[PDB]
Amino acid sequence: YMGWWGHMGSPPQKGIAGYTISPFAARPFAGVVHAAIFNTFRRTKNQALFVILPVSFFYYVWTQASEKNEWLYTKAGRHELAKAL
Amino acid sequence: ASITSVVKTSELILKSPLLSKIVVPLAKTYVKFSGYRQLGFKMNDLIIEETPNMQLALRRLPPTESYDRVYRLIRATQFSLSHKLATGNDITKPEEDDHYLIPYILDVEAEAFEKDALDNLEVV
Amino acid sequence: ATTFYNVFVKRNSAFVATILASAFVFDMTFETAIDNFWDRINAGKQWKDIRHKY
Amino acid sequence: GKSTYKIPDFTPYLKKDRNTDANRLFSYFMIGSFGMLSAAGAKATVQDFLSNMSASADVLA
Amino acid sequence: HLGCVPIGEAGDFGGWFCPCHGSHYDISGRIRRGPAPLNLEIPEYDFADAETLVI
Amino acid sequence: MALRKKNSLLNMANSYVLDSPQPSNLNYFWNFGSLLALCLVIQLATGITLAMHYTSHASLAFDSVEHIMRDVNFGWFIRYAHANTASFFFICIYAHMGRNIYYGSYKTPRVLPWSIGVIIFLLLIITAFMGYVLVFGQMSLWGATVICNLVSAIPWLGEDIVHFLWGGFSVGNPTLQRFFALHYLMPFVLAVFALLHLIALHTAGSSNPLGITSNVDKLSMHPYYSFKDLITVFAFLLMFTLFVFFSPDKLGHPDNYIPANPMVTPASIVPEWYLLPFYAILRAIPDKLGGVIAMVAAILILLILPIVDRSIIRGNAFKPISKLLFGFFICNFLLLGVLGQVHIEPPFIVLGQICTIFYFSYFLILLPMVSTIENIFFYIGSL
Amino acid sequence: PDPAIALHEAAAEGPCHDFKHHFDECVERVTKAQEAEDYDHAEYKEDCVEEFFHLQHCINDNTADKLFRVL
Amino acid sequence: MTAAEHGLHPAEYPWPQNGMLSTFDHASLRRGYQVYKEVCAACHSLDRIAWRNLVGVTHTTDEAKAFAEELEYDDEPDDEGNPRKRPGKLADYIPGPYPNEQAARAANQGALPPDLSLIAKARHGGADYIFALLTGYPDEPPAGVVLAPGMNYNPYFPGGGIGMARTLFDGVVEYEDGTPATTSQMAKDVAAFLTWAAEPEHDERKKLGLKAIIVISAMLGLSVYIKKFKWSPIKNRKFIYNPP
Ligand code: HEC
Ligand code: HEM
Ligand code: HEM
Ligand SMILES: CCCCCCCCCCCCO[C@@H]1O[C@H](CO)[C@@H](O[C@H]2O[C@H](CO)[C@@H](O)[C@H](O)[C@H]2O)[C@H](O)[C@H]1O
Ligand SMILES: CCCCCCCCCCCCO[C@@H]1O[C@H](CO)[C@@H](O[C@H]2O[C@H](CO)[C@@H](O)[C@H](O)[C@H]2O)[C@H](O)[C@H]1O
Ligand code: FES
Repeated sequence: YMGWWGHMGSPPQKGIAGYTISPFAARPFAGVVHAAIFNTFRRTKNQALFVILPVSFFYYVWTQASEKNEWLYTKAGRHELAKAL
Repeated sequence: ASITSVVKTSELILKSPLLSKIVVPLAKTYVKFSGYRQLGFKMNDLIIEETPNMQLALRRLPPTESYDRVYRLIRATQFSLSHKLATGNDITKPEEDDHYLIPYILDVEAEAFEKDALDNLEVV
Repeated sequence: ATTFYNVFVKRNSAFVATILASAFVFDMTFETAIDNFWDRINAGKQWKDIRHKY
Repeated sequence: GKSTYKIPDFTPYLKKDRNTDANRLFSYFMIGSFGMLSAAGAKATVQDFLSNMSASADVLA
Repeated sequence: HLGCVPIGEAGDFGGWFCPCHGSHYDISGRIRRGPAPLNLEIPEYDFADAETLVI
Repeated sequence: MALRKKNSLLNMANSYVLDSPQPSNLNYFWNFGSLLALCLVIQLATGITLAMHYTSHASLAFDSVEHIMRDVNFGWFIRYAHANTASFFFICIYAHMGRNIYYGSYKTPRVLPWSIGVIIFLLLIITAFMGYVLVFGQMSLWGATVICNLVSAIPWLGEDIVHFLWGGFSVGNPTLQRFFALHYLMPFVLAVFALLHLIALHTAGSSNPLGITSNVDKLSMHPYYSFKDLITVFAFLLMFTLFVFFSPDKLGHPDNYIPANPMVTPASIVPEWYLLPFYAILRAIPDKLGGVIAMVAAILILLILPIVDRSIIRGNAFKPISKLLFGFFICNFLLLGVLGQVHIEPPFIVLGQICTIFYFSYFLILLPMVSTIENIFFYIGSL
Repeated sequence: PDPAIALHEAAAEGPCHDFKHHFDECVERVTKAQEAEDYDHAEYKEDCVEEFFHLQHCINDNTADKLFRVL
Repeated sequence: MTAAEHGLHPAEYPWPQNGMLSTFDHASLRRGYQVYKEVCAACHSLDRIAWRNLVGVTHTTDEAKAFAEELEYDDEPDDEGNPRKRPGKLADYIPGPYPNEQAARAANQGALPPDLSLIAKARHGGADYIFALLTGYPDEPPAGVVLAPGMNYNPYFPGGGIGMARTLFDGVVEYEDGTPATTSQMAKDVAAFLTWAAEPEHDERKKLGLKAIIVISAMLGLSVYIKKFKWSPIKNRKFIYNPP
């Protein structure tokens, strides 16, 4: 499923003209400030839910579990601990 | 899963009035959130092609459809590496998201599956 | 800039010689610089600072 | 859009002084600095690391 | 409990007393009082003779 | 013809590091492969150097490690580098595996590199476990004891196998000397399998974040990915430097600075952090043999991803529901890690069981269902 | 004398007063309970370790930096 | 687990050596050695430290040779193969108070005082735990705690009952540099000294780390410029498509 240079396995290409300029002719950091602020904000905003929802859910579960565990091993939690074991 | 499977199940749903009433709106939002149109892809450009059946279907595409697919893949790759999205006419509009490849793969698979059946025939 | 390019950069043999000689200088001077800076931020704490009492 | 002799717009990226020696020299200064720190870092790494094989403090004692 | 060696004949069940966290073993060397969870482990031993055991 | 192409030896290197055609759109998550190669090189260099100063005999092992710390020139660095790079190796391998799962790298035609990859991961676990024993501190001994006793669960022969592994009736000198020999060996085996999975991959080439073919648009590995790999190499070396020079013991257990004592049992015996999720899965099943099977199954189940993923599309970039499920799967795997090092107490016992069910149901139920439904939504939604 | 003594006393009377009073009340209860007979044959014997920990943790928070400043 | 079973967690004290760029205070190390020698060394060994280790850290070559030369060490047998003693050398390890574990336990009501050479790394808390433990013996155990005989209440020790009694009291040591030897001061000095004993490379390690951080950061910045420079023809590429 992959060939090599000259016979890579692409369907025939026709009609595409590609253009580019030399690394010495270009400013490598052109538009960096716009990218760093606006591009990163867009990319991050669009993926935020997929991180926030699972992280926040599992952090909540952990927080509840660790707080209960802590309370069961106090004096106040003696009776509830006795039942739990 | 085979394209045949996907197409048949989809047709069962589209038949049922109740089912279509609840599934079609979900499917449309799914496609909007999927975001492949924002890289100028058509849905069928995403189908896995590294299989004998798919290689055969792609070889049967008309030359123009095949040249246009190559350009969409190259253009999408350039958006991906640049971390940009399509703008303007590069965005695939819902009316342009045509199933150009589905009929070819369904024919290839029809033969492949008939061959499997007939390889197991028992003279009665 | 032409002159500098022609002498130190154009021939890779010269470019590599310049890089290696610079690395030698960097290494020696950086060592001395960090040693002094380290001694100033940690003044009165190190053995060298209390050694004179003994 | 159609003519392939109309080069796409590269003005947002093109440097005006692109053919000058100063232009090349700057990029080679960055490459050279990187090669220089890599050489000094390699030397430090090799020297400190290989010194493990020289007589240890208990042996020198 | 944790693995100190109990001082024998001492205790409160007059068998063995671990001084570490104050766990009391019996004359069977069974745990009676203190943090220790189990009775003092028995090795695999056999009486080859009536006068010699092998462990 | 260029020499790099004509000469058969040069041509093999050329095919993998120079002319190798890559997709032009690999993102930074494609950099973990070269970071793993870097960890492997650091472990070989530091490990062989430690072997020149370490003594595998149980009477001298712990003290030989103290001699390395105290007397050998730069011994402290070599030891801390080796111990911290073991943790970095696992961070990179989990990242690399997470990349592979998110982007569908296990799908045809890459089932073979993925399957060999699962074995690489098993070899890394064994290598790291044996290396940890070599210190012969308290965690070394008690970790060896608890983990090696899981083999006693094998029916009929289990006890015999344990005594055979230990070379005696408990973890002691014979065990330590054999672990040293195998710990030295296993990284070489691991390097061979790492090479095998790359040769297997070379038939299809790298996948890419869009999940489509890159045969239309290839870039040479060098110079593009050589220079992109340097960025993450230097980022890695910055993290390495912060741990090795400023906090060398943050990832370790203080009990491993107490010499092994078969009498005193440590308060809590836990594996190194990177094994903690598998330990939580083992605890979840009450049966001894059940727990061992579940724990091994947790790794071997990765082999069925090629089958249970029913999607017609490779990878998750365009699959919102799959992306949500993957996020929950990953966070669950981290929670299992945390539960691996809590005490066996309420309510963490039941939570560990629920998280274990979620872990397995991802492979057996959720991924097959979600991937089926997304197929239908893509088809209907684009009609 | 030991600077810690003064700092600890000041922190107990000041920022850690609630915890000081909790510990005190606990001590009073436990001592009284020990005074009562058939205490030795009781199921649950209360201690004041918890309250002590809350107080000491508080004193340490308010003292650690001050103490090391005068050494 | 109960908090008592864990032990109270020690405060974070601002040690001189806390701080990416900070060494130990060597004057405190020297004072801490004097606390070790006059108080702790009665029950605790420091077996991983040789006399040469003190030199140029806490003591001069001559001071450390003098400490070594006051002791007797086992020599090689004489010509009839009879045992002999010799005076100590810089290469010798600091000798411990007891000949074996059994003797150590017999002198400490069954408890074995640990060797202190790695204790700062072998306990959660490090210097803070040592300082908290030494200064954290309350005059009276919290009401209701029953101590086993020969146990002392200390909240920082897990379980609360430690076999080591309080040992630091105002003026048990007379420091040679005129520093007032309060309980707190002695605990701070000896905790610093023990930290040094656990990790004697500390000062050098952090300075080499500073050099590494600087070089690696520069290399990272340059590698970003070089990557962007090399990639710009790919990033800047443009297409015109005329469908055939
Ligand atoms: C005369 C006896 C004695 C003196 C003096 C003594 N110790 Fe100890 N120490 C012990 C004993 C016994 C233990 C073991 C206590 C136990 O495990 O219950 C111990 C334990 C310790 C521990 C470990 C506690 C733990 O977490 O296991 C440290 C740290 C310690 N001592 C430091 C010191 C320092 C520092 C000094 C004096 C500056 C000191 N000791 C003086 C007898 C002593
Ligand atoms: C994948 C490669 C490797 C991994 C993941 C690995 C992992 C480990 C780990 C986790 C330890 C315990 C470290 C500690 O806490 O002190 C260790 C110790 C050790 N390893 Fe390795 N190792 C690897 C390769 C090697 C190799 C190739 C050697 C060659 C002999 C080696 C020799 C040692 C030695 C001698 C020790 C004990 C001394 C010490 O603890 O530092 N290792 N290894
Ligand atoms: C020593 C450990 C390993 C090393 C050095 C290593 C190295 C690499 C390298 C260099 C690549 C090509 C570049 C990249 O995609 O990052 C790669 C690709 C791959 N590796 Fe690994 N690998 C290791 C372990 C694993 C493991 C544990 C797995 C799977 C469980 C795995 C599965 C793969 C797969 C499927 C690919 C192809 C990914 C793709 O390009 O789409 N590898 N590996
Ligand atoms: C192909 C490569 C060629 C051969 C490689 C050379 C192998 C070993 C040579 C030098 C190793 C020992 O060389 C020695 O290194 C250590 C640092 O590592 C230096 O020591 C210097 O820094 C160290 C810590 O970084 C300090 O403890 C020391 O007080 C200071 O003098 C010595 O100044 C140098 O004399
Ligand atoms: C990664 C470190 C670098 C060392 C190289 C790794 C060692 C593994 C190499 C041995 C495995 C055999 O590797 C195999 O070699 C041949 C030529 O070399 C490659 O062949 C490829 O390149 C050559 C020209 O470059 C073409 O003739 C051929 O059409 C193409 O498929 C195979 O795609 C590769 O699978
Ligand atoms: S160690 Fe025996 S009672 Fe805790």
